[PDB]
Amino acid sequence: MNLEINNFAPAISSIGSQLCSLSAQKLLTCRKQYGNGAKSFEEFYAEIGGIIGMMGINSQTPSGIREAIYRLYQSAFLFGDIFPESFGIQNTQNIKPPPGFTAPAKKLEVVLPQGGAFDLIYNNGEIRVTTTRNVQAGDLVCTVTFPIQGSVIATRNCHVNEIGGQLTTTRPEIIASVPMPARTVIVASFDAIEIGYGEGDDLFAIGIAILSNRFNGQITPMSRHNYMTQMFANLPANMSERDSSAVLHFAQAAPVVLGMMERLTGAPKWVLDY
Amino acid sequence: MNLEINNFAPAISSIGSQLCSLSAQKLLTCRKQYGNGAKSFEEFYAEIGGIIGMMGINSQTPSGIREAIYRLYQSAFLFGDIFPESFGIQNTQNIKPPPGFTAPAKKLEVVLPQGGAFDLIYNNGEIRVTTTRNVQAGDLVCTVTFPIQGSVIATRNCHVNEIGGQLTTTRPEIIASVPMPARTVIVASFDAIEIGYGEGDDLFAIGIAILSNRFNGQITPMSRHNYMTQMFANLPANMSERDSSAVLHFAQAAPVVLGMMERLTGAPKWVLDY
Amino acid sequence: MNLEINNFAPAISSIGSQLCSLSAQKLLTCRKQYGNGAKSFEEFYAEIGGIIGMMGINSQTPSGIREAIYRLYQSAFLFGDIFPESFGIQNTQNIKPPPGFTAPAKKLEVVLPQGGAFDLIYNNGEIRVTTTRNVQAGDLVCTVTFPIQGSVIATRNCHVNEIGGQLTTTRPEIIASVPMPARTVIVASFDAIEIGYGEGDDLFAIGIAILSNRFNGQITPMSRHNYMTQMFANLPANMSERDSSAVLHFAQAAPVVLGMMERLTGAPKWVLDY
Amino acid sequence: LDNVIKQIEALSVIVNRSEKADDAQILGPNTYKQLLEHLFSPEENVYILLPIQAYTGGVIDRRDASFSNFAYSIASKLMMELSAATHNKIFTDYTRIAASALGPEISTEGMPLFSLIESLELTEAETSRLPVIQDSMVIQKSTATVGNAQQGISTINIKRVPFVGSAFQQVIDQLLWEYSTTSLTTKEQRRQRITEMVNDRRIMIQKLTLAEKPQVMRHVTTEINNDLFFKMSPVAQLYIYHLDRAFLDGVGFTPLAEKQQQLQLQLKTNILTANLIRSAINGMNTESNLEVAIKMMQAAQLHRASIEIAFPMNVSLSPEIIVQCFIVWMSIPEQLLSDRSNFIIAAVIWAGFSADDSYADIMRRSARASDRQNYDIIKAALSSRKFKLPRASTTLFDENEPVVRRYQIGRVYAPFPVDRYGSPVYSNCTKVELASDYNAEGFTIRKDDFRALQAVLRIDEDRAADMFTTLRIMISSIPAVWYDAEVVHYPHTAVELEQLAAYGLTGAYPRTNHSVDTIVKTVNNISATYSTIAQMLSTIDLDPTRYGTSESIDKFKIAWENVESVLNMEGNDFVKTIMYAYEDNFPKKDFYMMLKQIASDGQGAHPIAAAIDQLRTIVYREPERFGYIDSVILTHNPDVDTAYNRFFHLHPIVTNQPSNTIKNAQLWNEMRLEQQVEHIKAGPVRIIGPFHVTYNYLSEEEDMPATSHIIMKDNMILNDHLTFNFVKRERRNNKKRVSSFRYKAVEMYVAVRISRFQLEVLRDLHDLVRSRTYLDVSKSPLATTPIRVVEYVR
Amino acid sequence: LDRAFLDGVGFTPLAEKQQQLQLQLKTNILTANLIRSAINGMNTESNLEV
Repeated sequence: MNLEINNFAPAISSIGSQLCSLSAQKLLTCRKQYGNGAKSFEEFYAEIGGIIGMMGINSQTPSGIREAIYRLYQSAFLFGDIFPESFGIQNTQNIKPPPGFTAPAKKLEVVLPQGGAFDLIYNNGEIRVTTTRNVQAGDLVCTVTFPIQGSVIATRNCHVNEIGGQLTTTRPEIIASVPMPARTVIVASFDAIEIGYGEGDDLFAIGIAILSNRFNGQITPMSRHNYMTQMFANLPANMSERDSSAVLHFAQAAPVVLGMMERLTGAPKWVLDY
Repeated sequence: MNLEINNFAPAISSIGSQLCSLSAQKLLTCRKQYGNGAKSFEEFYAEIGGIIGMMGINSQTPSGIREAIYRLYQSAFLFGDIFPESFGIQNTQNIKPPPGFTAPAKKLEVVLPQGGAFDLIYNNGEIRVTTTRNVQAGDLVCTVTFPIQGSVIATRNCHVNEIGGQLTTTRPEIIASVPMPARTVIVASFDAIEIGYGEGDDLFAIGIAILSNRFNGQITPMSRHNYMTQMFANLPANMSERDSSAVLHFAQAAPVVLGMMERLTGAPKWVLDY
Repeated sequence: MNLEINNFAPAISSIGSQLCSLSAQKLLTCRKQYGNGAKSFEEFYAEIGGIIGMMGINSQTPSGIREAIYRLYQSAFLFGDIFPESFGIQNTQNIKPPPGFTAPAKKLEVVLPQGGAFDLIYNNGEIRVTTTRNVQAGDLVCTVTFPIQGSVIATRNCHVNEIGGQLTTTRPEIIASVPMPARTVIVASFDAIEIGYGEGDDLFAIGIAILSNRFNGQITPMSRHNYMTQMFANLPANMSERDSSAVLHFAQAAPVVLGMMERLTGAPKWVLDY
Repeated sequence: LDNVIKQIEALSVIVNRSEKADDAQILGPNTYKQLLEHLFSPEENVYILLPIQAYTGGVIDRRDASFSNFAYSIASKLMMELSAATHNKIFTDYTRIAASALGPEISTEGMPLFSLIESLELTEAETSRLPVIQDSMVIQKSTATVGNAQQGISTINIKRVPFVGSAFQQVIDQLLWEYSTTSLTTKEQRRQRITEMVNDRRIMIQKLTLAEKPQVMRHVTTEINNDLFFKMSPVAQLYIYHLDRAFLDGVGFTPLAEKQQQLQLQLKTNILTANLIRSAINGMNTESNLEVAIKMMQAAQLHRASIEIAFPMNVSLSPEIIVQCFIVWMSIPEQLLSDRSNFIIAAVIWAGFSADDSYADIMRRSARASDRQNYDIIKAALSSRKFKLPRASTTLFDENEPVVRRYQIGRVYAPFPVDRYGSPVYSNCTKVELASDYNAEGFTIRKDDFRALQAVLRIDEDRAADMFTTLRIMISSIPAVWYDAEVVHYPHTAVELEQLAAYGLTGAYPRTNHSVDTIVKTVNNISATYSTIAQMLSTIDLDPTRYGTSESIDKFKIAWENVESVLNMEGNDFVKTIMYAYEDNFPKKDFYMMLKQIASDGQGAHPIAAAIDQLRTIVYREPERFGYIDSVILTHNPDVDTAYNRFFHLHPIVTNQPSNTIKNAQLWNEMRLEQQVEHIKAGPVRIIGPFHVTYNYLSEEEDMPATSHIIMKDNMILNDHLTFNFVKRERRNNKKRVSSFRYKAVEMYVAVRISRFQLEVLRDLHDLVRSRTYLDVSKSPLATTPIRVVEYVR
Repeated sequence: LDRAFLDGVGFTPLAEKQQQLQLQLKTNILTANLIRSAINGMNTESNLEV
């Protein structure tokens, strides 16, 4: 995908996340009070599920909500810098923190240094390397570029900076402890969490196609993990980690809510409880 | 970590869990009624989110809740002989059951019995040992100490007492089925749930440090798994399975709520739905 | 650390220092009349420790002062050169003088001439170098990059400009005075005062963590001396001593007050009497 | 004791209709005041300008705590009087010689230049310089900028005319000009702001002529906007309720007899047979329909003030309860009722249609916490294909009548169940069909009875025009930021079941006879009262250094006095009445804290604060202009200061170095004579405390008025006035030598003297000219009429 | 010593308390609200001893 994130993304992502949360709450409220099976549930929702009051949005139909998320997503991610005042946010710094990430880090990105000393095999939740030549102990073998946090389990022939089983650093650096010659293998498994959210995986698949049909020149369908990795890698350099979470929440919440508005199922906790 | 859990622990734990659930409910209620404006979210929460009225908490600020958590935690798990007579502890005749555990069993604890005849390594979901000599059929090779509950998948060159896919006992043991040569490898994977919960691990990291800075000589920061294993190992033998659940619920609810009051994000479902 | 200081740093610092002094004075005022009853001092401070009449602050609880300090620090020292219209800045030229520095210069900062001619080792208050090769009298040996004022004691085999035992220039240079062969050693001790305020070092350590947990991308925990050396190195060249003094006073007062609002002990004199 | 404030509210609203002209925006012409000035000349090319006392207002601090208190007292009391003379006036008028062919326009503004010949005894070679000074006093023109960013940055033309006088007069006049010209703007900027605030194209603002554009007006210090109204949220519910109660004086219901006849006609039952649904509306009355209408309107405006119903029943039921619950279900929208109110009536309805459930069981098993869920379930059950009961509902409205207001408005629900078209609104189906009858305990209702009840509950189409004018004027005159306010007085949202049933049966709606502008004028009055209190607090009480949250409750009497003094002036009676009536629910301390927060958040202080701060500095530098001296020296051997001999024949000014200073006059007075004479012998003695002195400047010929500095009646006691005598040296008597005979013979052995003096000496006659600022009326005239909307062309 | 030094007492008369209850609790007559029936039956003749 091709896109650049404006330097005022969090102030727009806050409004987008609030809109998505209100949409999800309205959907659940309509779900609970649906008691007559004569009318299709789609018809009942299309009748009263679009009436939501907020600054900027002035529509009483789901189509207006869809255009609202479309415009917010476009302003925040596809185009260049746009000032937050256009959407009428009163204050830029007064943004409510988003829920913490709960996505399991099954696949873990690592970058080997130059020289091709090691080979990389990814398994379910760990990484193995095979050493093709002689290596002295005390040198980096791997480094993690995708921020990660959690415990460490089943480390063999390697050392990582940690105390009590908890990783001290977000980006760990795996090093050797004892010299191992003649085509060895070392592992480093982690019981950690990544930078996305785990629930609503199907809804993301349904909504990513919906919002890629519109911005076909910028957005393409793919998996949630790759989408999150590219969005994280495309963030501006001068941005605190407190404000990156705000934009990363909306980046994943928009496809999920777009898909959810089609298949009127439940909503994930990280979307509704914002 | 040094700590002595007394007989009076369930009475303290019930009050602690109730206080934590009330704090989480207030946090979410004030998080839904926040309108963006001049005041930031933390100022808004400080003014109204703190107010909670129970016997023994004497403050309409989060500092009162923090001190109540500190006092209850010290009374229940710390070495000093302290009991808070000011709370609603006198009418603790009946205790509401705590929610069931949901923590995945990724690193399960086992103990090789004797003789150094097996070498142990761990994986994301499975364990495996290498026999250094001949072994007879139907003998004990490993047994678990941390209780688990769930199904068993992908067992090779061994046997476990399971019927229909479900383990019959909370402490399964693995036994070889056929006399096997040296260098043979036996494996056993489990799709089970260990003690404690899984959600809220980000809050645990920043709450364990908070409650370790106060009791600086008694508690050392470390991961949730080691914390729960030590808490279980320090439980008295003469305790029912119903009271131990409440004790272990409070032992994790205290740090996560302490960390939740710092980062004003959401709250885990197990903390809130007590 | 990475941080950019704008041309209007003195204006922000003159408000931040006043806010810090107000908060400290209120802390002592409330500390003098503590009832010593069932409520702890933390609840007492959280209930009556706020400022009600300052433009810029939007809450009557301590959290308001904390949030104002966060805004002022971010505006003054971080990447965003945002001018805070919320606090009332009428004249950017008027600046009340800050108190003089009190930090003893134990680890004095010096740089070698780049000829690879001397070895540098440190002591409690003196530096001493050993000649690797032959050196003639009347050439540079060392020079200080961190400005220092005070007296000079125990000057051996070297010369510094001095009048009555007092240093003349704020950046003294050490030049050898005698032809000294065969790997001899020269010493230079200073009973002087560096930049910053020695008192209240315990509060700085606990407050730097508080403000680094928020601006983690720009600020990292460290000692006071290194923090002040980097802060002084990042000052603009077009800056007088009257303004840099205010900038540095706020730069040290902000972590100290942030850590003082957690551990409710006293406040240093240089913070109270600003 | 309940209607004691209704009369107050009615009188306030009625007097609010008495239109009063406001000069807040209108200024007037003004002139600088001439200060007393005595000038003399002792010799050629030497002109002395004596400092004459201009202001005599001061208060000596008997506690002797500090010296700044005395200066502040003088400055504040002087500025009180100075500000009262230039209230709504601008300095525009000055004396001049009109320009002609004889030369350019010149000023004759100070004292006339001709009088200086007699006043200074000028020679014929110095009189020749007077005409060339007069011809050099030309007037210079320039421009000054006015207005802030919130208002418009305008430009006014100014003049700088020369006048002859002292520099002290120049400084005083400059202070007066800088104080007077705060918050000025032009008419075109004001019209632009008015056009921007009123976005409605229907209202047209009067166009300004070419001559009315540069005219200058006075604007407010800070504008009243939605931010001010937002901060009033805690007490906003009381204001909303009392505005509704004052401005809704009628109710459009239908009399009950016609409803009874309609129900009798619709009922398919014999007249002899007794039916309980018929016999239950005969015991009802439309009494208090007005109170229920007011509470309906409040529940429509505020979503937090949902109605709570008081049910007389506890465990059992009754035919009246059942029929009234059905009427409430079919006639009152659910968005105006609280969750418990909805759940109780829903359970009453369901207990009869349920096969096995009973009212007592539903109440006991259910929890008040989950009433909304249970209500949703029961409504879904009653909206199925076996049972169908239409539940009344309502929608939001956006229409509004055009009016000039400073705040934004929102949208509210309607207090009636119909749409803009005029057809009843139901949450579910509009049809009634039931499988079985209604049975709960022994009470039973036929299936056609509900159909008849639905038939009779149709609102009259004819009243639709009158039914919406009130809603329009209520939507268009209440600020939107008040709609999220909480509830503070519970009885305002409480009504019993019979009253609500009678209100809903007759199809009542609120009605009014007032216009939109009266309501917005009342709201503007409330905002003005809040702004006045905030400004007073900001200019008097806004101090963060001491006595804040930690202050003891004993200090609240002092702080509250100013607020309750402000609340007792004219035009603040609405807020005062509301505040004093409901002190129990909203105390004085929370009100004070809310006002304090309102003032701290950017509310500007009254300009006089800076004026007094700037004038107090002037007070310090020139003491004898305000008639006070820092200290006096008592001595037996005085040493005259030779420098002043040049200007005065004899003066009370000495230069002895004091010894043994004494703190205040009282300590010296209470001393005995033996100790007093020991002090005098050892050298000069100094009395430090400030005094109220006056200076007499006399000619050599005049005899000297006696002053009793020290009265030796029983002890050497100092006087509290200490009048001093100067005799001037003129060109008439400059070479003569005057003896100190008259000065010392009438003086005691102990002398009272002065250590310092200040006067201005001028070496050139053309240094007497100074400058002042005036508005150029020719090019920036004063506005004479306010900006108005176009109406009634004739 | 308490009896000698404490001369009088300060309190609001029961009349004002009854009016305040009436305003704060707007309940119609003929409804059997017993808070009023209890409060209107009091007297403050023994405030000092207490």
